[PDB]
Amino acid sequence: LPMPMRFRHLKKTSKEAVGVYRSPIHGRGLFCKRNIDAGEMVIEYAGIVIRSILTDKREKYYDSKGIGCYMFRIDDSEVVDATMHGNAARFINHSCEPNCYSRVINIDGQKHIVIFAMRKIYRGEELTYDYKFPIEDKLPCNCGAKKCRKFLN
Amino acid sequence: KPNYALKFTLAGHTKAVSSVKFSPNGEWLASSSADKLIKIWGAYDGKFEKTISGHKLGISDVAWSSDSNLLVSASDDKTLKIWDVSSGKCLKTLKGHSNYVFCCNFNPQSNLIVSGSFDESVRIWDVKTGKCLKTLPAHSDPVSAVHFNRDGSLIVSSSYDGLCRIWDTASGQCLKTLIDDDNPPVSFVKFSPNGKYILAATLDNTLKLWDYSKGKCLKTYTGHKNEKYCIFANFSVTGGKWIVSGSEDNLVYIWNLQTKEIVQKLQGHTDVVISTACHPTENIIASAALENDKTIKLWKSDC
Amino acid sequence: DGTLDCISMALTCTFNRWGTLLAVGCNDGRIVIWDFLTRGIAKIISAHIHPVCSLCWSRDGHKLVSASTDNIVSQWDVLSGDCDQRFRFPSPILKVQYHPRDQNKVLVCPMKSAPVMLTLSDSKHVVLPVDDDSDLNVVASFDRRGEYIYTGNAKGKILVLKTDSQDLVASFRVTTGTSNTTAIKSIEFARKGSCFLINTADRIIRVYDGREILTCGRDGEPEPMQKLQDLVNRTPWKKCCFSGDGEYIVAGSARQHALYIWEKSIGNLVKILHGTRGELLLDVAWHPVRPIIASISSGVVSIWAQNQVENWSAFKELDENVEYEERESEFDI
Repeated sequence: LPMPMRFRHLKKTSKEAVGVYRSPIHGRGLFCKRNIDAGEMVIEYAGIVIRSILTDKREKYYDSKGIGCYMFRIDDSEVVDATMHGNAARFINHSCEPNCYSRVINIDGQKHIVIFAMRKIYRGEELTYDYKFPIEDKLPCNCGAKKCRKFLN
Repeated sequence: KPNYALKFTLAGHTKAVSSVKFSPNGEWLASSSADKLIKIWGAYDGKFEKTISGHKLGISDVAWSSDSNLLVSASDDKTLKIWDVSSGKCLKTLKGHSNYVFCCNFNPQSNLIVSGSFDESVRIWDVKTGKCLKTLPAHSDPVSAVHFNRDGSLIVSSSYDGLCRIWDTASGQCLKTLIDDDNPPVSFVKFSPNGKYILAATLDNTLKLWDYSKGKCLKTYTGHKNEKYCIFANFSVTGGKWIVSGSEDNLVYIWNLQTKEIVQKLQGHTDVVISTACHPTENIIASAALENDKTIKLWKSDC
Repeated sequence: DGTLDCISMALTCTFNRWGTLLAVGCNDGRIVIWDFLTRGIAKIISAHIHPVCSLCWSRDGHKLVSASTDNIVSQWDVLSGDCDQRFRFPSPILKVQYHPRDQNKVLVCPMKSAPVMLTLSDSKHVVLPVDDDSDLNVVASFDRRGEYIYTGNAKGKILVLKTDSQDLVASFRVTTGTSNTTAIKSIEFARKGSCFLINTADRIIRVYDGREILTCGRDGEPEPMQKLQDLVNRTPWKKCCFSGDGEYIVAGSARQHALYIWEKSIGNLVKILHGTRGELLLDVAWHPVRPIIASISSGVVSIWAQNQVENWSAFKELDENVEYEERESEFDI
């Protein structure tokens, strides 16, 4: 099916496909409300599409406001910043064993970061993907996976 | 400007008073405390009417019925209790809050109850069956104050997490969330008499009147001291339009409603003036202080 | 979308004036007045031994007219539940209807006889005229203000009388398209405005504006505001009703126990609600001031509400990505 048609279908079904609940991973997180097949569109990380050069000026801005940064790198040139304006995708925890995966798609010239399902996800499951955060010097992970790196970084 | 003078001093609660409320007819004064006791007193002579017990732990809030016939008591025993004010009978005991219940209020038609607890969830309750009809994960911190609008269509909620959230009654819909560029712990909240504004106290010696239709703070009130305890605030309307509140400096502050300027400072309390109540009909203000005072003082002015 | 276990044998329901209470008849012949807010029964009235098939609230809401299957009509005070008045007729009553602007008056559509308008103050009755004198099945209804009476026969003939004089103020026969008549199943009006609807045996709902019938005069050709049907299944309609505002119309497919929802101006189908495939749809009503719809099927009532985007979606919520508009001094100090 066409990536535009699939994206329209995803934006139509997103509000009733997933939910946010109290999470045993941490705080609140994204849970599955209807069995999601593999590779299908789970959710867009929708937000403010900005250029990369403006990230820091925003980040420091949030650093001046004590508001956490909700930014995902679209590519070397664009970023979806969801700190001030976003969607439910801001509540997707991470797991070392993800049933989901992030991919950038091009619809009518604009890039969309869509989390798709790495596998057939069933109702009730908490949605998690690989943030692929670079190794820092340390955030402990509680994803519960047996392969868990003990640290995102 | 008001000239409130002390007329009657009331006391008897063995522990720290948590709330004092004037009956809507202005006939009685209900005083709750952490001593598991409620005290009805005469609202014009300071005559101790009676004591109503039955709650198992400290009482954090009590609220009158509109017909001056019922009183809801929210106690630290995780329970509410609806009482007939005339007989003192525990008509109902509301169970279901998983932690300390701190505030409670009737609907404008007195047939429904809103309740906030330490469980950080607001429960919505029947009166005639005492049944919990709704329960909402309202805040990320224990709820401080809940209150109805003029008609019962909206429920305002405050909590220690600094959020003031307006919710739909028929659906539990979180209508609005008022933010003031920071996270000031909101210890009290209530609607305006016209239902157009909202008075919320934050634990930084600050009171804020917001417009509901605008969602923005209209007026601010300072000069008092309130940073830890749930200090109540009331609208003085029987005389001039004022804002009356307690303060951690043993004072009873009275600001002008419009000009936001202090119009009176009632002194005579020895402890933190923990609870306040404005008479519905007369220029009478009941100011109850904490355990180092354990006294309730009636103040009467001429305007 | 939400049912009630506390009532049984649901047969007919009716909203109060403000959509706060619901009086439902039961097979035992009891009135169960159930409340929406407390979500509980407010009253139980021993109306008849016979089930109740017609129920209407008073404008003040303090009176309810009920019709048993024993041809027994009775008025009851909602606070007390007493039988204020009681009457009986031949040709068992099909429907009752309080007059919207005079609760003393009430119209009654019987089975085989003409509808008659009675008063409660005086136990009198005015037999409304019949065009063809041989319909034997004429539904009738007050308009929104109770100023005119709309009577539709089994032969598609439609008479508009004035409520006081019973004089023929308008008339026209509806068509099956080609040249034939159709049994007028029911006449409904809007609580707001002047648009009204007709359910007919052709399974086609016809929406008109009463002013156009009044200006059409007697024996004219008034066209409908709208024509509404299930072009896919060609399903009959056991019961239909407007929305509270009058811009949405619902029909109950008792054939497949579904609910069709169209608009008024455009007339396009808003939506469809599917019930239990095993349930036989009987009664349909809309909340007068809410997007709430009550359904009675196999003695069980179901509730269908409609909520907004919030109750969890209220940062500033947006739907689609927003390109940031950079300024001239966007990088300036």
